[PDB]
Amino acid sequence: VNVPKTRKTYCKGKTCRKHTQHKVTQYKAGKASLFAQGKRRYDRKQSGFGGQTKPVFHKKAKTTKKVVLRLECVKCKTRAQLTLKRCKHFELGGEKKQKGQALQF
Amino acid sequence: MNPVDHPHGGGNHQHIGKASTISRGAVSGQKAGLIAARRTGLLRGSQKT
Amino acid sequence: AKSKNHTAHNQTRKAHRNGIKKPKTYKYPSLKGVDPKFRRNHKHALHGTAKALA
RNA sequence: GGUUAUAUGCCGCCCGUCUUGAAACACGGACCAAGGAGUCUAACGUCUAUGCGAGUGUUUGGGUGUAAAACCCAUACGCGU
RNA sequence: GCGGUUCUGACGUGCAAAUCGAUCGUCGAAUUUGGGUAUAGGGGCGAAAGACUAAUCGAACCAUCUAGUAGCUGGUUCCUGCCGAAGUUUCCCUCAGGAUAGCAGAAGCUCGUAUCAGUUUUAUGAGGUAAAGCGAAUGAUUAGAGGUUCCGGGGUCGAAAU
RNA sequence: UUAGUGGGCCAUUUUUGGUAAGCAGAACUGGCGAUGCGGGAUGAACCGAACGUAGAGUUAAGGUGCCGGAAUACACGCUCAU
RNA sequence: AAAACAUAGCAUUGCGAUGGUCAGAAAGUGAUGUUGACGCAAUGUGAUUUCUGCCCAGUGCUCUGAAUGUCAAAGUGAAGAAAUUCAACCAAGCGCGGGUAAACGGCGGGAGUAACUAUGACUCUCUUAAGGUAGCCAAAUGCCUCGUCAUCUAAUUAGUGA
RNA sequence: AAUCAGCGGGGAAAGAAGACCCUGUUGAGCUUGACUCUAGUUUGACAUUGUGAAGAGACAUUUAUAGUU
RNA sequence: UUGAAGACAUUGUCAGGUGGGGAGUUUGGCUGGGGCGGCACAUCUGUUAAACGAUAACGCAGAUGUCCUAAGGGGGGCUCAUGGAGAACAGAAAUCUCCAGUAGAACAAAAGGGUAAAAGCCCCCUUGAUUUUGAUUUUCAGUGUGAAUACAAACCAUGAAAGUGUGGCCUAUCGAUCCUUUAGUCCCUCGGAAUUUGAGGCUAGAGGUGCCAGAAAAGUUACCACAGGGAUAACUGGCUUGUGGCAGUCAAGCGUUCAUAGCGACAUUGCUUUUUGAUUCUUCGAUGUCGGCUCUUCCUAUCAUACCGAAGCAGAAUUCGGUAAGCGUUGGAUUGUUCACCCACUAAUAGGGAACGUGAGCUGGGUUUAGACCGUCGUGAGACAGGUUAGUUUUACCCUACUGA
Ligand SMILES: C[C@@H]1C[C@@H]([C@H](O)CC2CC(=O)NC(=O)C2)C(=O)[C@@H](C)C1
Ligand SMILES: [K+]
Ligand SMILES: [K+]
Ligand SMILES: [K+]
Ligand SMILES: [K+]
Ligand SMILES: [K+]
Ligand SMILES: [K+]
Ligand SMILES: [K+]
Ligand SMILES: [K+]
Ligand SMILES: [K+]
Ligand SMILES: [K+]
Ligand SMILES: [K+]
Ligand SMILES: [K+]
Ligand SMILES: [K+]
Ligand SMILES: [K+]
Ligand SMILES: [K+]
Ligand SMILES: [K+]
Ligand SMILES: [K+]
Ligand SMILES: [K+]
Ligand SMILES: [K+]
Ligand SMILES: [K+]
Ligand SMILES: [K+]
Ligand SMILES: [K+]
Ligand SMILES: [K+]
Ligand SMILES: [K+]
Ligand SMILES: [K+]
Ligand SMILES: [K+]
Ligand SMILES: [K+]
Ligand SMILES: [K+]
Ligand SMILES: [K+]
Ligand SMILES: [K+]
Ligand SMILES: [K+]
Ligand SMILES: [K+]
Ligand SMILES: [K+]
Ligand SMILES: [K+]
Ligand SMILES: [Mg+2]
Ligand SMILES: [Mg+2]
Ligand SMILES: [Mg+2]
Ligand SMILES: [Mg+2]
Ligand SMILES: [Mg+2]
Ligand SMILES: [Mg+2]
Ligand SMILES: [Mg+2]
Ligand SMILES: [Mg+2]
Ligand SMILES: [Mg+2]
Ligand SMILES: [Mg+2]
Ligand SMILES: [Mg+2]
Ligand SMILES: [Mg+2]
Ligand SMILES: [Mg+2]
Ligand SMILES: [Mg+2]
Ligand SMILES: [Mg+2]
Ligand SMILES: [Mg+2]
Ligand SMILES: [Mg+2]
Ligand SMILES: [Mg+2]
Ligand SMILES: [Mg+2]
Ligand SMILES: [Mg+2]
Ligand SMILES: [Mg+2]
Ligand SMILES: [Mg+2]
Ligand SMILES: [Mg+2]
Ligand SMILES: [Mg+2]
Ligand SMILES: [Mg+2]
Ligand SMILES: [Mg+2]
Ligand SMILES: [Mg+2]
Ligand SMILES: [Mg+2]
Ligand SMILES: [Mg+2]
Ligand SMILES: [Mg+2]
Ligand SMILES: [Mg+2]
Ligand SMILES: [Mg+2]
Ligand SMILES: [Mg+2]
Ligand SMILES: [Mg+2]
Ligand SMILES: [Mg+2]
Ligand SMILES: [Mg+2]
Ligand SMILES: [Mg+2]
Ligand SMILES: [Mg+2]
Ligand SMILES: [Mg+2]
Ligand SMILES: [Mg+2]
Ligand SMILES: [Mg+2]
Ligand SMILES: [Mg+2]
Ligand SMILES: [Mg+2]
Ligand SMILES: [Mg+2]
Ligand SMILES: [Mg+2]
Ligand SMILES: [Mg+2]
Ligand SMILES: [Mg+2]
Ligand SMILES: [Mg+2]
Ligand SMILES: [Mg+2]
Ligand SMILES: [Mg+2]
Ligand SMILES: [Mg+2]
Ligand SMILES: [Mg+2]
Ligand SMILES: [Mg+2]
Ligand SMILES: [Mg+2]
Ligand SMILES: [Mg+2]
Ligand SMILES: [Mg+2]
Ligand SMILES: [Mg+2]
Ligand SMILES: [Mg+2]
Ligand SMILES: [Mg+2]
Ligand SMILES: [Mg+2]
Ligand SMILES: [Mg+2]
Ligand SMILES: [Mg+2]
Ligand SMILES: [Mg+2]
Ligand SMILES: [Mg+2]
Ligand SMILES: [Mg+2]
Ligand SMILES: [Mg+2]
Ligand SMILES: [Mg+2]
Ligand SMILES: [Mg+2]
Ligand SMILES: [Mg+2]
Ligand SMILES: [Mg+2]
Ligand SMILES: [Mg+2]
Ligand SMILES: [Mg+2]
Ligand SMILES: [Mg+2]
Ligand SMILES: [Mg+2]
Ligand SMILES: [Mg+2]
Ligand SMILES: [Zn+2]
Repeated sequence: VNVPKTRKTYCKGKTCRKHTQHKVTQYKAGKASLFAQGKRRYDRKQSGFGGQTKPVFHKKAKTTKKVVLRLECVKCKTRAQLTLKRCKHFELGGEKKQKGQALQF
Repeated sequence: MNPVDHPHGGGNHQHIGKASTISRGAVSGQKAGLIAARRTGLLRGSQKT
Repeated sequence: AKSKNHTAHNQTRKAHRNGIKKPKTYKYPSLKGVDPKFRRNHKHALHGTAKALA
């Protein structure tokens, strides 16, 4: 799937509340902090004897992730997120489809 | 012997079943066979330096 | 071992013991799912009729 | 007329159990006595009775006593408002 | 003396929780054996059978934790009266089990001939099963008949010929 | 508000798999399970009919040679099987 | 009670004591050891005779082998008010590379080709390391199978030889 | 009626809550390239821990800088 | 005291590696037993399905874990499959033209439905595939998830406009709690008081659980254990009779000639329970599990013997058939065998049943516990309806039956 690098869509920002132009990127998770309370608790639980104290997932099934778009408004800089359906190939501002061309050998 | 008694024990034929060469870093109960062997098999030649 | 999978045998007999009750009707049903634009006005209309029979 | 034993006519498989289905060629039971299995507690739901009622609950404790009883009680605290 | 092959003998509620008879292996050593002594339970000891470790061994015995847990088996003690089921729904490492809804009892409460009803009638909808159809669409299928190839092919003239 | 239950099974009709099955699986109803009683010799489910204790009458389904309560009844035919 | 175990014989492995193998909760602690390679420890095979093929890709074991892959804690540097963050450095091990089958083990398939046909010494091929050598065989190892031939018998799923 | 010696057809005779098989969210003996650990062992760091040298390398193609490993 | 050794080593603490030697644990489910296989486990289309809805089976034929900035949204113009007749090279098939053409095309992907100045084809403009939360339909407990429907309040797109548009013409295309992470408010909290970092909250997403309402998980046991199961396999028995076995009917042919002496194709009706399946009703607090030996009795579908009919019956030998189960039906080699096979005798060497008769009647060769060897398989423990060798066969004195007393 191919989606354009810009998109005019609604902006929730209090100085907009109207359709504005947005830059479109893909969302990437973010580095897990060592001081997030869950990480600190896990570290305490894992210390000492007793081995692995929490489940470890093994039974992977999916071969895709949902794509999320980060839309940044070009006026106010407010951001929004949009989830696409599952897909195997994703590109952002790819070359558009030409109709009615000879498929080369 | 039976498995309870020796690493080599057991089996529906008598056989070792894993390499008989054992690491120098193996622990008591594992060091049976040829410990830390540089080579094995019939020595074709003279052993003198 | 294998067992029975499904049947509705005996289910209508069970249903008819405490009968199949028709759902019971009121003057004044809920205005629930009625168009909000209509409802919003209708409040204002009913307000005025009170302030008039007074 | 009752009771009881017997006779006669007709009828009447061995109980208990699990089970769709037991008289079963399913299981327990030779016999008899005595023992032998839904209890108490903490905290709760519905319902009912009783007291008092925007309150209610004396019993931690104190007072008293014919002494583990009965009788009396301040401040809190609990639940409710 | 030590052993324990065969009879698959006796016996098999025994003489005996391993015996008896005959037959048999070995009989100067890797021999047999008394006493002393060492090795102790995930331990010992093993010319190795998971053998032996006090009639206990693929982990002894004793006490305790311990009335260990059991979706599994068995049992569960007086009388009469009235009402009276389910084996189905959904979810569950669910399929010999639960939760859930249903069916059932009890307690009633608000009223008092309604609102009702495993029923008919009248009116008015919906339905694509039974039947039917295939000289109607799709698909299958028997037979001739007529017609046509600016072309399919066998027969034979035919320069070649729509 | 709370119990039990959450193995079902059979018959008629509709019905799938299967050569078929007292086989496996569905549909609607009635049953058995939970239920005795009269009948079908016998039998969970068929037919009749559902049950307080008694008396009398009448019947259901099934019967009336004898066993066995009830016509070796009446009537028209058919049938003789080493 | 045996064809199993042991056995002599054979072969391999480790170790020169600051040691190998093994013990202990620990120890100014132990076994081997009153020992010292013709020894102690760990394995395999199983008298003599005769022989003991090929494969180091895998798993293992092993190496004064390359290094700049991976790479802990402490330490170091930078940023920051600091908690901290980031980086560089970075032991052994892993990875990379060599050795080793009396280490665990492995030892396939197709096509063509000789002057009767047949067969294929010979040749070409595919294949994950290599492609079963010497021998031996319907063997206590062969499904098909009571294999085929011979012998043994009147007759043999038996026996023996092939 | 009451019975004696025999006998092994039957009592699906007796002996043991089937060892086979399945089920149980019941085990245990054993194995491994299962999950999770662990004695031991090995490697580094700090401590035990004091006192001296000398070279050879690294840090802001050769070759000079000052400090620090 | 004397040698060695020396700030190394040793010892202590922490860190990385190694570590079935050892410890603990796990090693789904459904299922015509279980296992192997499959997925009927989350789903979608058509049919089964009995014309409302619901509806099973490891029923039938198929599909899903995607794909798309257009293949989404709006508007415009146009018309498809196919066939016919024409046009240099050009032919069955190239491109152009006319006529016919109810969809026989296309619409991402299964199948069904839907669609013609369109929902198809081409072109133009776009981001309604957006924001805020509620209601509703399906599945249903009337929970969740998914999917979908109609509005509201905004902001937009398109179009002259009415309108249409909250992703894909409709019916599938997917995911809790905890944790992490992002967006939003730049808001609440850090509880002696402040500021700034950090952490924690509130609202909306993503990271995934396919066993799809969502454990973190490998084997073996013939050394085996326990709770149970006839809810479930391995005998008999029962239902069934495909398969096996036996018998009919028809008569095209065969039989020198001649359908039927004897046979008999294509068809087709049955019987039997001496085959083997199918099933799972009985038995898992146990009905002793192959074969032989012994012994009795029964069936007849008759091998022999008696008496007969028929013949392609001259005789002799034989063949087909009837009444017949009265009477017999064997000795051996090999194999545990059942079965088979051969030698031989014979009047004849028929077939079967009785819990696949018969183990408190035997035996124990086979099978089928524990020992052991081999081969193949397996890294291994171990497996083998493969071969091989060794492996405790218990009790009657009761009742009946029977034999005698
Ligand atoms: C696989 C990863 C983790 C997983 C999840 O946090 C696992 C948890 C779930 C839970 O409630 N308790 C636990 O202890 C484990 C999740 O959400 C995924 C998207 C991302
Ligand atoms: K072994
Ligand atoms: K089941
Ligand atoms: K079922
Ligand atoms: K009397
Ligand atoms: K029972
Ligand atoms: K029994
Ligand atoms: K141990
Ligand atoms: K003892
Ligand atoms: K123990
Ligand atoms: K259960
Ligand atoms: K019609
Ligand atoms: K038609
Ligand atoms: K209930
Ligand atoms: K329930
Ligand atoms: K009844
Ligand atoms: K009856
Ligand atoms: K009646
Ligand atoms: K009689
Ligand atoms: K060896
Ligand atoms: K190799
Ligand atoms: K190697
Ligand atoms: K054990
Ligand atoms: K030191
Ligand atoms: K360690
Ligand atoms: K280990
Ligand atoms: K099966
Ligand atoms: K829903
Ligand atoms: K599940
Ligand atoms: K296990
Ligand atoms: K048949
Ligand atoms: K059975
Ligand atoms: K049984
Ligand atoms: K004879
Ligand atoms: K023996
Ligand atoms: Mg800590
Ligand atoms: Mg730790
Ligand atoms: Mg072991
Ligand atoms: Mg063995
Ligand atoms: Mg090993
Ligand atoms: Mg059920
Ligand atoms: Mg099902
Ligand atoms: Mg009298
Ligand atoms: Mg009677
Ligand atoms: Mg039963
Ligand atoms: Mg009973
Ligand atoms: Mg019976
Ligand atoms: Mg029982
Ligand atoms: Mg008894
Ligand atoms: Mg008793
Ligand atoms: Mg008593
Ligand atoms: Mg003796
Ligand atoms: Mg004996
Ligand atoms: Mg005796
Ligand atoms: Mg053994
Ligand atoms: Mg108890
Ligand atoms: Mg107990
Ligand atoms: Mg009643
Ligand atoms: Mg679950
Ligand atoms: Mg039960
Ligand atoms: Mg139709
Ligand atoms: Mg239909
Ligand atoms: Mg029809
Ligand atoms: Mg309950
Ligand atoms: Mg259930
Ligand atoms: Mg149940
Ligand atoms: Mg059944
Ligand atoms: Mg019942
Ligand atoms: Mg009758
Ligand atoms: Mg009479
Ligand atoms: Mg012996
Ligand atoms: Mg030996
Ligand atoms: Mg030798
Ligand atoms: Mg570090
Ligand atoms: Mg290194
Ligand atoms: Mg092997
Ligand atoms: Mg050869
Ligand atoms: Mg051979
Ligand atoms: Mg052989
Ligand atoms: Mg031979
Ligand atoms: Mg012989
Ligand atoms: Mg032979
Ligand atoms: Mg008897
Ligand atoms: Mg006797
Ligand atoms: Mg049992
Ligand atoms: Mg077993
Ligand atoms: Mg379960
Ligand atoms: Mg265990
Ligand atoms: Mg283990
Ligand atoms: Mg299962
Ligand atoms: Mg479901
Ligand atoms: Mg319908
Ligand atoms: Mg479209
Ligand atoms: Mg709902
Ligand atoms: Mg869905
Ligand atoms: Mg504070
Ligand atoms: Mg689920
Ligand atoms: Mg059964
Ligand atoms: Mg019994
Ligand atoms: Mg018995
Ligand atoms: Mg018996
Ligand atoms: Mg006859
Ligand atoms: Mg039979
Ligand atoms: Mg028998
Ligand atoms: Mg016996
Ligand atoms: Mg027998
Ligand atoms: Mg017997
Ligand atoms: Mg035997
Ligand atoms: Mg054995
Ligand atoms: Mg006597
Ligand atoms: Zn903005």
